[PDB]
Amino acid sequence: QLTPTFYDNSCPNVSNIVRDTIVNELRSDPRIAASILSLHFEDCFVNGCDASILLDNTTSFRTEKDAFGNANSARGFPVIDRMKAAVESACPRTVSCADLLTIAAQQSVTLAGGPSWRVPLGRRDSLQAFLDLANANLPAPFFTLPQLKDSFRNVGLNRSSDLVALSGGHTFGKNQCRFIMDRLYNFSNTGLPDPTLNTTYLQTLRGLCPLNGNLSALVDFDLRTPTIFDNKYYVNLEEQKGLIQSDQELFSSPNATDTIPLVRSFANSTQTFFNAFVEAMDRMGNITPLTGTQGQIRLNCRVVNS
Ligand code: HEM
Ligand SMILES: C[As](C)(=O)[O-]
Ligand SMILES: [Ca+2]
Ligand SMILES: [Ca+2]
Repeated sequence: QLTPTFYDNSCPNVSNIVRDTIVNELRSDPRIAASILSLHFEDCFVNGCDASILLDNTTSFRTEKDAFGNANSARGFPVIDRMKAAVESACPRTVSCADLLTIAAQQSVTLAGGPSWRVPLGRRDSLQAFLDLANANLPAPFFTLPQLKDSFRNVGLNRSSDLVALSGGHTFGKNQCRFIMDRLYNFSNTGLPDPTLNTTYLQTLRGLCPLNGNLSALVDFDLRTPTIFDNKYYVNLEEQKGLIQSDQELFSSPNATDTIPLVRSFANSTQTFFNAFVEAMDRMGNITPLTGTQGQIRLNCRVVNS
């Protein structure tokens, strides 16, 4: 029952406040738009988009920020706090952190040159965080295509289009050397690099991520347009230049019969990709939301109301 007009009466300027906050942050951190999108994904894949990922530790439950997929990965929490503080100033106790993060993600995509649309709203905030669920539900860069599909299906995204379109979020942002060392020097204990990685690109990546080098070194997901949200991610895949294993599998996996055509279509048309991304983003944002009087309107994203 989520609706795009949910705040048109209670907080008509919420999207503008959010956009303004992101634009300002971009002045000093060009990577923030990508970071925010990642946070929304991490939120929705664990108990749905309920801002559970924003909660800090409490003696009763551990924060999802300590999840293998979020620890020393997720960022931008201070930026979310800032925009939440701004919205709270404009319209007190009105906009949930869950919705706030959803709008922020959409605005981030648009600000990076992606499609523009109004996301459905009306989500409310969880009363707890789910670390174990996060460790079990979040997909990993070393996942095979069947595992990626299972991961998505497990949270309610049954369509291959959901996986291929949303994976396009990697059209911008950074990844650590840590997650590709296997593809570069010892893939699946074969003692060789991943055969699905373009050999010329392999040399470049090896130069950025030498054996015994800094594993925390950041590398661009998209070698074509690192900070621009476009369909270049898919063009890379067609050339065997996906950065992480999970990226390239969409095009090269023996189980990719249903994903290859989508990859090609998105690489072939920017419009086709943008439509599917919007479609998939809203589906992901529709995963088990708390609505009505369920949950609360958290005043501080970091802790439950007291
Ligand atoms: C399909 C499975 C996916 C896997 C295996 C995966 C894996 C990863 C990994 C390993 C990182 C690097 C984290 C770090 O180095 O700290 C990352 C970052 C990121 N992911 Fe994904 N991801 C997936 C899906 C998604 C989805 C669905 C979205 C959004 C629609 C997304 C958006 C991002 C963005 C924007 C970044 C860059 C964040 C930044 O630069 O701060 N990812 N992802
Ligand atoms: C919860 As759904 C992606 O089937 O609308
Ligand atoms: Ca969540
Ligand atoms: Ca790009």
